[PDB]
Amino acid sequence: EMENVQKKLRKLERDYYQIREQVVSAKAGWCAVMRMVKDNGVERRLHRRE
Amino acid sequence: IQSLTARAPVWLAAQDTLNQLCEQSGETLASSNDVTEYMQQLLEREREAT
Amino acid sequence: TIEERVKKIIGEQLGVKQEEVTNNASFVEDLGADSLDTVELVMALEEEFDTEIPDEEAEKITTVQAAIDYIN
Ligand SMILES: *P(=O)(O)OCC(C)(C)[C@@H](O)C(=O)NCCC(=O)NCCS
Repeated sequence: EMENVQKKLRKLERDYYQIREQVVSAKAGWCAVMRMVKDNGVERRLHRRE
Repeated sequence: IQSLTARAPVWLAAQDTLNQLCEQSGETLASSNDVTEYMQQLLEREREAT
Repeated sequence: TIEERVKKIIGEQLGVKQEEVTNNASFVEDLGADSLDTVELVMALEEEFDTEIPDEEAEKITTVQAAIDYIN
């Protein structure tokens, strides 16, 4: 029984690190647009929380 | 959580709007009464300007 | 060297140049990285080193130096 759970965790891991890749790359890219945000044209004019 | 989530958009839009409307004024509002007093001040300023 | 990874990614992640990250500072407030940002940061470090850091250990990395301390 346990061996199947082991394989399940392998599947989970192969999903997980790839989600990590996505997130880290996205944050790396998005840092520049936040830099632009700090051009201070930002306000609720641009940041629209709701 | 679900109740508060449903409530949120209204409240956040309401904030955004009040934030703008208030910074328009030279004041920070905090209460319905506070608003009514601001109304009284506006009425006095109007009946002067006229 | 290997630490250049860390000192890079942190500066990369928090939008601060390599030199900005003094070892004495704290990520939580000194670097302005919030809970979301801190989680993103620790996750980026872990993926970079392809290691594993349980969140409980992650909770101690709040300071700049700790980042390499656990790594090395
Ligand atoms: P904070 O206002 O930055 O919010 C942080 C957060 C609750 C949205 C979340 O991103 C977070 O930092 N959680 C802490 C770690 C955690 O909850 N782990 C759960 C593992 S299942």
